[PDB]
Amino acid sequence: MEGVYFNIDNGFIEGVVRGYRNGLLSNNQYINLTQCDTLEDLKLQLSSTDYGNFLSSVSSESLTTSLIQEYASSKLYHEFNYIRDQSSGSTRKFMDYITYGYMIDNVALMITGTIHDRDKGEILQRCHPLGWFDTLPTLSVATDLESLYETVLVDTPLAPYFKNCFDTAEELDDMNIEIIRNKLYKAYLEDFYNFVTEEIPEPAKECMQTLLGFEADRRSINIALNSLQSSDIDPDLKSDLLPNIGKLYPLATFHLAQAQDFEGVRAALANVYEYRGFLETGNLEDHFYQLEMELCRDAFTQQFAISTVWAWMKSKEQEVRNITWIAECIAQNQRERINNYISVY
Amino acid sequence: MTELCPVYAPFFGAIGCASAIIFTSLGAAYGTAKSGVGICATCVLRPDLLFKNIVPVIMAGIIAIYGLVVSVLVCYSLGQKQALYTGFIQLGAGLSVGLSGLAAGFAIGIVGDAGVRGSSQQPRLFVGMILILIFAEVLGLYGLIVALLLNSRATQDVV
Amino acid sequence: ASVSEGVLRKKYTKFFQENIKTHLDLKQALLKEEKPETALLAYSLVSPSGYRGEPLTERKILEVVSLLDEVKVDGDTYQQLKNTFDSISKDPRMQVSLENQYPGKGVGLLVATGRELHKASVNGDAEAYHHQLEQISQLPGRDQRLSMPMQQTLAIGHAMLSAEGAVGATLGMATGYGLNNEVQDQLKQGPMSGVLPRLEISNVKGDFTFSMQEPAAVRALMAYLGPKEDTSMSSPQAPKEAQEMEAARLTLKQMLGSSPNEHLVPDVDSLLKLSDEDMPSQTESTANGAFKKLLSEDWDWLMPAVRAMDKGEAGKINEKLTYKLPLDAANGRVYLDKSPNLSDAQLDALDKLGSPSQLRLMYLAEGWI
Repeated sequence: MEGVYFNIDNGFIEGVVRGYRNGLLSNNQYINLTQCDTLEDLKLQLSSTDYGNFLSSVSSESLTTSLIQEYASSKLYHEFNYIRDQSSGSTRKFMDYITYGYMIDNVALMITGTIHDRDKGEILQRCHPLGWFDTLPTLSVATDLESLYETVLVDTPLAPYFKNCFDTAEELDDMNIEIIRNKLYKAYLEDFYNFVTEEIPEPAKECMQTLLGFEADRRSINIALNSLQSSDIDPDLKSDLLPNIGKLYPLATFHLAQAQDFEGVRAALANVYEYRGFLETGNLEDHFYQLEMELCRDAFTQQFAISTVWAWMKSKEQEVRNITWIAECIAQNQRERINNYISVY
Repeated sequence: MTELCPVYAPFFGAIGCASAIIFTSLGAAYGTAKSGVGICATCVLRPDLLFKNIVPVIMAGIIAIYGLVVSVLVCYSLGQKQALYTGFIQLGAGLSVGLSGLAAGFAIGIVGDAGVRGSSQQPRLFVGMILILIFAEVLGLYGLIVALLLNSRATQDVV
Repeated sequence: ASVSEGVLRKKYTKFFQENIKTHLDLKQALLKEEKPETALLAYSLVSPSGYRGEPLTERKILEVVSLLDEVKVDGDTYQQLKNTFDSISKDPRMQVSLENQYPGKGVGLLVATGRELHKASVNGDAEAYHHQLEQISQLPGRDQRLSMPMQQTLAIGHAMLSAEGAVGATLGMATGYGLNNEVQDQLKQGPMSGVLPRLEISNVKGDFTFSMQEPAAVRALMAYLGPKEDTSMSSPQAPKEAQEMEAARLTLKQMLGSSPNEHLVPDVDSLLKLSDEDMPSQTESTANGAFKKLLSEDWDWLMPAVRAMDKGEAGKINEKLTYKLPLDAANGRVYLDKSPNLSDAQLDALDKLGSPSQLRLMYLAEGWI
């Protein structure tokens, strides 16, 4: 069984991340945060949680909605960097593969910001400190891709993912950079699924396979619903943007690659059982966040598994989205939709 | 059944006859399969280099004829009342050409698929492919020379 | 917008509901509506030889082909087809066309398996040639009324011969009916082919009647429409019976898309070749070799080359059919390009032919050039 060899190098990590799980805000703590009047009341009410004394040394009057999520994210990222420094062998590779997906978003953000002639220093902020890679600010030169890959991207770990990307030889606009980002993310999800299948042991293997399948399915549905808009894409040129894994791959990605209107997407998801309750709703991303949280809650029942390191990392990032949504309503007096946070724990 | 000619003496020559054609067929099979993947992936783009690119498969097919001409000569020197010395010589003649052909077939397959994938971008690489495949081809011919020099001594001065 | 079809058998479901299994009073149950100028015309497909010596007086196909001929939207094109066909079944030139395409009316295991696999592959390539030939007549300027059911018959016969060859090779290799019937009814589904008139023949031998949904009659029809008209048979100096059959032959040959001075003789023989009077004009054989080079190297290079050639752009063929594919070599993927390397001596000959006639492209897909 799995507990025999797991705790030789991952027992301290397991115990620390389960203790990190225990600081997730339950449903009553969000109600107590919702009842706050001003933002100092939100600070006092968050001081009685496992965030406690993190907005110390700020002010009583320099407290802003942006600053709250900056500090609440920096806490999360220091915790991730603490767990990754205590890992070795296969867990270190697992956490580097978690990091690469943020590196891709930093790459697309830097290339997009270079085109619109703006400052390098303002693209270097708002640029997600977890996927850093020290040679990143060198991407602000030489606005075509062939002078990017041949100078700075071959040394990055994103270098194997630029295989399907060299069909243009010109400069870049907002459409081409999103095509490059979707192709990089396809190659990333397929390589990380292949790493999970061949090298992670079983109770974490099946959990990470269903979590990465959910990530691939959400990418596929959003690429299909962002391609029926004011554009014209050949249907075999769109099947190169959909990842080859998940539970809607071998049939429904054939139909999503050919959907011409909004009713072609509802017809493609009508056959899959876990979906087709999603396209008649309020928000569409509030189904994906809810289903991701029900998947992450189910991953905390497996006790000897490193999927927990995923399931914590996505849950805590949901939590920082909730607090901001409360802090955007207290600072702006918009209490009408304040109870639309997403809470499972 | 003497002491220098037992009854289990044709065992070594019989599994030396079989081991010659077995291990050259595995080498020719890898040299045909590994090379024929790269030919069928390249003549999609360039359908008129097809007879030009067939030459590593012909080079891999020569290796099995080496094992065939060793196996048909060992077989005509087999007998019921032969010596153990003859059986040892026929084992050596089988295993030399067999494992030399196995290594030559591995080399010809791995060189040949990269050569036919590279020669279709640069036409001045097809002569370098043949030049490397001649060096990979003669590694089976050395085992053929050894197998023909052993078999010449199997029944020279044997009682 | 030359033709349209449908495949739902529930709209005119009155004539197919009960056990109407008799040609006797089949026209009497055919009125059934306000159909007066559109009821007796649909019966005319089965009127001459549909009772006079008819087996079973109906079948499943012979009655379903009569009510899929809804002609209520317009009845002019099929009326001209009914006047053009069966006005062509008088001359002996049509009679000998229906005789060359008709009868009188161990190591041997390796050799037999080689015959059967050759049959499978040769009758399997031509089905693909005809599937990329029914999208050439989808292009503007063509027709879809006489071309579409004519080359949807030949693909079915080639698919049946291919399945017959594969079943024969499998049954011969595994040893040395229910499988051929399973592929026969499977090709009967999908779309619905439009009707063509029946071509009854009454000569001194008897009253014969062919079908035009069988590939032998289709293959015998296009050999008749081949040759150009001669100095006779069209002049107003022997006006005996030629202005009703040779005008019909020429309007069919033009309805395909062939000029009245194009020869197009079939070349499949074991004999000596096309001598000199039926031999092409040296700017046609070069063009035919260019078409055969287009067919032999890609499954999608005939329709865009014909689309470019109808626009007079037949010198731009080398740079409009080029496309790039990847090659995972020993130094990464390289994205080479496949292109049809036409020589110049066959790139200007495609300028000599203005538009490819559909009759030439159907001899090309059947193998007669």
